[PDB]
Amino acid sequence: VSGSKKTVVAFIVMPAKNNSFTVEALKGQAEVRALENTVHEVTTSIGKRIFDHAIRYPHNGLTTELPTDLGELLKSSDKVMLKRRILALRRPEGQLPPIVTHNMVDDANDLILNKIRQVQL
Amino acid sequence: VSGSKKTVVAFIVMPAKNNSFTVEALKGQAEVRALENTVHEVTTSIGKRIFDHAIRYPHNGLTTELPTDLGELLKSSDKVMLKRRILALRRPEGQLPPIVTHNMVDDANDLILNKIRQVQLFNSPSDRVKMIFHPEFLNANNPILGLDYDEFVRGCHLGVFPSYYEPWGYTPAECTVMGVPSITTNVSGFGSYMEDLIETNQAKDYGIYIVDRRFKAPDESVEQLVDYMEEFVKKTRRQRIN
Amino acid sequence: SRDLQNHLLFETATEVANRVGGIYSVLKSKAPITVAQYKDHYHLIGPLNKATYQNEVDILDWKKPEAFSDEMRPVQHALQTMESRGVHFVYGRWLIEGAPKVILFDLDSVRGYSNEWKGDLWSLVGIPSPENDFETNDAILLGYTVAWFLGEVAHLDSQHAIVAHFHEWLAGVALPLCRKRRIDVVTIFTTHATLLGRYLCASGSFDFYNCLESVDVDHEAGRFGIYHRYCIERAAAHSADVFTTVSQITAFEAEHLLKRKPDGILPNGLNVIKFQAFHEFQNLHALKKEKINDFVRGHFHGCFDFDLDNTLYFFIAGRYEYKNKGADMFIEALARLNYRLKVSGSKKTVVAFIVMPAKNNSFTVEALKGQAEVRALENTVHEVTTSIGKRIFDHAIRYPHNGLTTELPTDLGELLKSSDKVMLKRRILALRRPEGQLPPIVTHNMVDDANDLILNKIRQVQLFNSPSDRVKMIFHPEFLNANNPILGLDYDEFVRGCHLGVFPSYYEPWGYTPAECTVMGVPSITTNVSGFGSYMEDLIETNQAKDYGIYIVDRRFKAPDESVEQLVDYMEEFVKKTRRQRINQRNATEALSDLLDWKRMGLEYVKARQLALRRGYPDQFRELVGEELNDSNMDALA
Ligand SMILES: O=P(O)(O)OC[C@H]1O[C@H](O)[C@H](O)[C@@H](O)[C@@H]1O
Repeated sequence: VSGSKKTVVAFIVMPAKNNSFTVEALKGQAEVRALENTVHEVTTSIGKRIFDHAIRYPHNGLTTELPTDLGELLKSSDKVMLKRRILALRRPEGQLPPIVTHNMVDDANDLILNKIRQVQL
Repeated sequence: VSGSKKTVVAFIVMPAKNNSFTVEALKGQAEVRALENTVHEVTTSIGKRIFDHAIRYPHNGLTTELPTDLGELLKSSDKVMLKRRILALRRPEGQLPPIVTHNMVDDANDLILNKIRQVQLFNSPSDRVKMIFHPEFLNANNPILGLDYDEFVRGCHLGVFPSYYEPWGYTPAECTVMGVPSITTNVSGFGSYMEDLIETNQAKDYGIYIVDRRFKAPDESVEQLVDYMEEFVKKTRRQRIN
Repeated sequence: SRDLQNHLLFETATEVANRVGGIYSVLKSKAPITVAQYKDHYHLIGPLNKATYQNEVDILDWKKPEAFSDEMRPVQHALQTMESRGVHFVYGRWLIEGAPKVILFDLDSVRGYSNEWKGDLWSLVGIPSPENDFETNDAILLGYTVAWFLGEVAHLDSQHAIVAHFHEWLAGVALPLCRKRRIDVVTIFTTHATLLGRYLCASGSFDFYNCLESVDVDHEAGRFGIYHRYCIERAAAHSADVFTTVSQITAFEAEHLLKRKPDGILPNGLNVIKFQAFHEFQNLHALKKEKINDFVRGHFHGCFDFDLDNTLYFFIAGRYEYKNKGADMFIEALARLNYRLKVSGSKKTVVAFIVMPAKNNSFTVEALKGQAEVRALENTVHEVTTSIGKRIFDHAIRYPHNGLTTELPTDLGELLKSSDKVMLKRRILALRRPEGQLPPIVTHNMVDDANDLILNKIRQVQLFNSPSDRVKMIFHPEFLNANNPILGLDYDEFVRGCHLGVFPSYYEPWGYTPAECTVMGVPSITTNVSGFGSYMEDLIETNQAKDYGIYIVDRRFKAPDESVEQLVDYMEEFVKKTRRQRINQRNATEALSDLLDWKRMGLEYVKARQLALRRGYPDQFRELVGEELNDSNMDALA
C-alpha cells in the first residue's frame, strides 16, 4: 500500500522433523556458484584486454586511453557461456521460490506451514 | 625491407663491471606491476556488475541477458585510476627504451655498447629488431628478470653463439637439451661434434644451425648468420613447435 | 551429349533442414568438403520444417538474374516451372560451415495430390500406404516432387550429366520414379541401416547375424506392421544406379534383407578441427580429467581410499539400448575385471561411467550434498593456508632476529593454530557417512528403479562400490551438459578427460560414438558387428590396432561367453599400461583421426558418384577416359 520499495526476507528457524534439504535448494545454490565461476573466468579475460589497451596506448591505432566499446572486451566465446549459465538459473513457468528449504516428514500437518498458507505468503 | 610483421628482441647476457640496475629499469617494472594490480581491482568490480545483471535478468527492466554498453560495467571511478597508471608509464618525448639494464662502469669504452652504438640499434619504433644488454648473470631473485639461466633459455626461441674460440660449447648444448634451437659455428667443439652426426643439410631441420667460420671470409659468415636468422623468422608457430 | 567431367549434384534427404537422427550430422559435417568442388553445382533437396526452418536457413531470393551462374541457369528455369503449378519452396543457404545452396520443398503445397500419387505408386511399384502412417505419406509427397524437379532439370540443362543422391528410405521414393519415367539422371541411394535390421534386433532374443541369411523378408515385414515402409526401402535399393550402405557389416545385412549386394561402402566422416600444437589435446585431457576428479572426490566422500593418480575412467555412452549397445556385456565384463584386478593385487582403480538417458526425477540429495560438503572443505582449506602463509612470511622476513634460529619454521604447531584445527575437523566430520553406507551406483532418482535393466544388472553382479572393489560403478542416466550442478562438463569435454571408451555394440550400422571418441584421441573398444569396428578391421592389422588404441571385440565368430572374456582381456591389457604407455597410445589414436576426416572419407563419395557415371553413360565414359575399366564395384573401378 505505502508503495514502499524495500523488501523483507523473514527466516523461521525452528527444528522440525525433516528428510534433509531439497533438491531445489541444493541445485539452486550450485547453479549460482557456477554463474559465479563463469563470470570470474570472463573477467580475467576482460582484464587481459584492458591491460593490453593500457600498455599499448597511444600506439597501433589506439586513439583513446581506455577501451570505449564493450565488443572490444566481451568476445563471442564469452557471451555464449554466460548465456548458458543464465539459462540454467531460469525456473519452470510460474514456479515460485519455495517457502521452505527442507523436505518435511509431515508437511500437511505442520503448524508453521499451515499458518503460512492460510495467509498466503 | 621485406615488410615483416615479426619483431625480434635480442638479449645479450654477459657479465660486465656494473653498479646494479638502472633506476629506470626497476621503476619500469614497478610501474607496469602497479597497472596490473589496478586492472585486477577494476575487473573485480566489472565482475560484480556482470553478475548482478545476470542473476537479475529479465527482471527490473533488463531487456538483454548480458550488458551491452561499456558504461554499465566500467564506471568513471575506474576510468580515473586506470588513467593515472597509464600516465605513469609515459616516457618523455623522444626518449627510447634503453639498450642496457644496469649502470655501467666506464660506459664509454665498453665493447658491446660501442658496437651497438656503431650499428645504431637504438630501440626506435621502426627497428624490427630490438636490443637488450644485461651485463650480469641471470638468477631468479633478480628484481627485474626473476628467472634462473635454464628457465630463461626455455623461454627464448633461438640461441645465437657465433664463437670463434670454443673448445666445447656447453652453451649451445644446454640450449639444445632444453629443446631450443641454436646457431653455432664449425670452429666450436659442439658445432664440429654435430657436423659429424648429421650432414649439414639435415642439421637445419634438427634445430642446429652451423655457420662456416673457416672456409668463408669474415663477411660471407656474417652474411650466413643473417641468412639463418631470416629463415628462422620466416617460420610459422606450427613450424617452430615441430 | 553431356559432360562427365563437369556435372551437377543433387543430394536429397529427409534431414536437410532439420535434425532428426544421425543423418543430419553426416550431411552437415560433409558440406565443407563438397562445396569445395561443386560450389553452385552442388544442391541439397528436402522437405520444410515450418516450425524451425528459420534458425537454420538464410532465405535467399531465387529470382534475381545473378542468383545462378550461366551454366546453372537451367536450375533456375526448372525452379520457375515448379512455381507455375503452385509448388511453394524456400531457396537459400544453410547457416553452416560450407554454406551450400539448399532447395527446400513445402509438402503442404501438394497434400491435395495425395491420393493420385498413392494410387499411381501402388500400380507402378506396388507400395500400399495407410492414411495414419504420416511418415510415409510425407515420404511419398517428397519423392514425387523431387522426381518432378529432377525431370525438368534434365530437360533444360544439356551440358552437365546430372547425379542425384538419396539418403535413407524416407527420402527414397523418388528412386523408382526415375527408372520407370526413364528420366535422364544417374541415381545413388545410401542406406544407413535397414528397416528389418532395427526391427529383428528390437526384442533382442533374435540371433541376428546367423539367421538373417534365412529370413523371409515379406513375411517378417508383415509381422511387424512394416510392409509398406519395407517396400519403399526395397524399391529404392533396386531402382538406384548405385546402391551403398555405410559399412561392411550393414552391407551383409542389406544384401540378404534388401536382396541386392551393395556396390560400395560410404563410411561417415567427421569435420576434424585440429589444434595449432599437436600436444594440445594432451593438455586438454589433464584439464578435463581434473573436473572428473572433482566429481569423484565428492561422490566418494567419507569413503575415499584409493589414489586418483592411479585410477582410470572407462565409460559407455549412447541411447539407452541395454542389449543392442552392449550395456549388459559391459557391466558383466566389469564384474569379471574386478576379480582379475583384486587377485593380481594391483593398486589401480577403475571408475566406470554409464551415460545413457533414462526417465528420472533429477539428481539425488546425496549427490548434490556431497559436491557441496567437499566444496566447503576446499574453501576452508583455502582460509587456513592464507593464515599459514602469513606466519611463514613473518618468519622469513624477520630471520634471524627475535631469536629465530632456523631459516624456516620447524614445528607445524607454529603455523597451524587451534581455531584452524577446529575448522578443518568440522568439515571432515561433515564428510563422514552413515556407518554401513557405500557411495551409490547412480546419481539420480529414477522413475522405475526396481525394473531398470542397467541398475538390475549392476545389483546382480554386485558391484556396489565397496572399498574392496577395484572397479567402481556410476550410472548417470542423463546427457552430460556443462550446466549440470554435479558433472559440469559437456559431453566432448568428459570424453577428453576419460581414458578408455567401451562400446560393445550388437546393432550399430555406424557407431558415431567410438569414432568421435577416437577423434579426441581416446582409446576405445568396439565390435566387429559395429560399422566402425568393421571399417577399422579393414584398415589395420588387428594386432597393430591395439597399438593405435582401437580394440575390436568379436561378436560374430565367438561364443557369447568368449566375447565377454575377450572384452575383459582388452580392458585388462589396458589397465596394465603405465602412464608413459597411455600417453604414447593416445598420440597414436590421435594420429588415426586423419583417417576419419572427410578429406579422406569423401573420396568414397567420389568413387560412388563416378560409378553412377560409368554406368549411366559407358560410351561417353570410356572415351572421356582412355580405356574400359571394370564396373561391378566402386572398388574394381579404381
Ligand atoms: O591421465 P593419464 O593417462 O595418467 O595422463 C596424465 C598426463 O596427461 C597429459 O599428457 C598431461 O599433459 C600430462 O602432464 C599428464 O602427466
